[PDB]
Amino acid sequence: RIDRMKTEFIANISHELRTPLTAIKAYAETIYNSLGELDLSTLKEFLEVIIDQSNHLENLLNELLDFSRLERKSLQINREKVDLCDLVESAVNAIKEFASSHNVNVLFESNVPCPVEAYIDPTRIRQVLLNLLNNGVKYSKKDAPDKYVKVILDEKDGGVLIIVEDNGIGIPDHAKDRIFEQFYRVDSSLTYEVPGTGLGLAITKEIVELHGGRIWVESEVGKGSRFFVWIPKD
Amino acid sequence: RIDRMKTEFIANISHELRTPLTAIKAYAETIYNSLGELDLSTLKEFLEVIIDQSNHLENLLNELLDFSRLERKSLQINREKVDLCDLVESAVNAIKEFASSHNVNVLFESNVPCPVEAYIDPTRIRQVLLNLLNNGVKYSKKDAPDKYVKVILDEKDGGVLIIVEDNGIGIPDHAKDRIFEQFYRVDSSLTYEVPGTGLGLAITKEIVELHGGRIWVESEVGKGSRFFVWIPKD
Amino acid sequence: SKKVLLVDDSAVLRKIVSFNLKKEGYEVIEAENGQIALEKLSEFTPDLIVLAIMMPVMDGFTVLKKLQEKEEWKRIPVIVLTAKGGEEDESLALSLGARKVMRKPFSPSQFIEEVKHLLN
Amino acid sequence: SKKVLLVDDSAVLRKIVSFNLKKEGYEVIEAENGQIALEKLSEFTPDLIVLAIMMPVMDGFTVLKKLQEKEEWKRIPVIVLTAKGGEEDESLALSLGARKVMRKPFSPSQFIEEVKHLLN
Ligand SMILES: Nc1ncnc2c1ncn2[C@@H]1O[C@H](COP(=O)(O)OP(=O)(O)O)[C@@H](O)[C@H]1O
Ligand SMILES: Nc1ncnc2c1ncn2[C@@H]1O[C@H](COP(=O)(O)OP(=O)(O)O)[C@@H](O)[C@H]1O
Repeated sequence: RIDRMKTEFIANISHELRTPLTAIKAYAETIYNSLGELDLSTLKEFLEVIIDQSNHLENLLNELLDFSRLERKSLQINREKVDLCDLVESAVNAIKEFASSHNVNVLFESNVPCPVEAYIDPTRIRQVLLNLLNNGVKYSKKDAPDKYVKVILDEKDGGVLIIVEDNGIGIPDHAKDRIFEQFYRVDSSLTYEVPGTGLGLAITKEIVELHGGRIWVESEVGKGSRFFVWIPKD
Repeated sequence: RIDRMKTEFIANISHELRTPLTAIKAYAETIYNSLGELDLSTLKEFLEVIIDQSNHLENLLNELLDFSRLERKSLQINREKVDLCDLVESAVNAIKEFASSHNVNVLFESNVPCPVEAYIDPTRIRQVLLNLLNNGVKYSKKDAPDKYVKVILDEKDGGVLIIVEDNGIGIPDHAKDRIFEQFYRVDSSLTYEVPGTGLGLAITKEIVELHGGRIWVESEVGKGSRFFVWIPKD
Repeated sequence: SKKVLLVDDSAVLRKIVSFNLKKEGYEVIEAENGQIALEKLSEFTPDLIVLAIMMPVMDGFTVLKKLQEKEEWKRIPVIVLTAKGGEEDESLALSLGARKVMRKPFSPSQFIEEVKHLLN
Repeated sequence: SKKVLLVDDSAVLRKIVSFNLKKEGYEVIEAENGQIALEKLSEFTPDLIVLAIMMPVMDGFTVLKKLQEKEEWKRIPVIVLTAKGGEEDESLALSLGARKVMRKPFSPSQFIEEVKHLLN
């Protein structure tokens, strides 16, 4: 959108990608220079780091790409009849290691009985969930014994209402109306070290719209945030 | 600059970094799944590929960074008495492998005896030279037996004149005023597969201008291009 | 026994895909671009073609098209292995006659399963 | 022999730098953030501190500042190892009392050369 933001966005891609790349290069050089000083357990572990860090770097490039394909109207949806209960459970599982690395518990509740059959693109809604769940982890409290991110299913106003709730840092009022924009991070002393580009919620907003749905937020600074996603059923 | 360019830029970062990442990941997985079917010389070779492709990915991220540090005016040149003849040779050496991978010969003449003492920042003029040399390789002819990039050193107008000349694809006239703009890439059937962001020449210009110098281009489509860099001797 | 024509502009990528194919006992012929690929079809008939998209001289979409325009070449299965992962790129490649499109970065072991599937 | 205090918020980075330090004979104490690091100095005195910048709870610039504001702590050499490689970042860290700033991504062998130099 803006231009002052664009130059900040360019410096943030550099910094977010540099972290896995540091691991990749240090691990590879170490294996190469230390072949006689690694046991088999450690060699395999170090190779798995390279692979896992590559997979994280890859996810970040798919974000940049997905963001261009939404800006080019060249992105489209294939709806199906998915069990939403099972889809959330899948997403919750995919984020478990990242959540553990930040001491964040990931919960899933359904207010309604399961299955919750609704007509959606499974790939793209999983990506909506992952972005929200990831943000719950990244923006969790810095030092607290009871950090959580909770996904809540309900059926409402015809469609399905998905809430992603956290007890994280929260979001100031002036920021609430800007967090879904492109290249927009709520700069503050509580976000300084957290990596990102500002595309995750812009992307999530576009995908929710393409389903005919909407997304909004409620937050309290110091307490936490709730992201509401409403998509029609059929 | 413009926004349509930004949607293109974003997709181009994704594509330029995905190539080395693909090699990193494939080579790492292959080592991990083939430790019984790998001899030592092959193991070491595959590890070196991971390391070299990491180094290339790192170079690309240093470009996004330098671009943001120039675009936020934070970048600060730091000058010394440098022998340009040495600096050029060092640059020629650094590109030899990449040049060879595309069958491009890299030469050096310069019209003056060496040494050629100049008052410049050696790191940043190396980056200028490497970007021009890189471009001479990237935009070389698709299928020719005598491809080259040549650095010509002279002293002119009470300053140093560096020419980087190639017998590459050349540049159409409409594009010649646009190529130094951030994000600008010539879109043609001869540039389709060539990876890049459109930042390199934007960066090169700002560095040249922080030295109180200028950069311009002469080209003919189908024949080649000459980039002229004039920096004051003081 | 089975012969694979591997078509990609990156020597680094040809090398790692060749390693994994030879680890299964397949023979591998390499081509650096689409034109060189079509040139080698004079010399033999592969059981499989592994094809990139973004190559100088002749890109992969053009190779796929040219493969349909000749009885002898028409029936050779093609796996497209490409960094252009978009849904429209994929649909174009499948409409041009590709049997499978896989994205880069790729898992070598999933790649190999699919090479086997298509060979059997 | 010599004891190193390694301060970075990435478990993955700590592990590889610790592996390389232990390969030289050094003992390694780890801290996930700047505050935890200052807390560990109550229990020992390192011969060297390896310090990142972007950490939660207490960043590396604050750690460097606080290290200068106590007599016992101010002479411990610190090598800053950081993805913030700007020249101003560097000059701030050196003004804050860091002996050396090394950028990420880094070479493990060059890093170890520098550790060795600072220790001798
Ligand atoms: N759960 C959350 N708690 C607090 N802040 C959040 C949360 N989710 C998003 N944000 C804020 O919204 C901004 C935009 O989020 P997003 O678009 O995913 O970008 P990024 O995570 O890359 O910054 C973030 O920088 C952050 O300031
Ligand atoms: N030596 C050259 N020959 C032909 N075209 C060139 C040459 N150098 C630069 N160009 C053209 O100018 C554009 C901008 O160059 P640059 O800023 O270095 O970005 P990039 O190489 O990432 O596209 C290139 O996309 C290309 O079209």
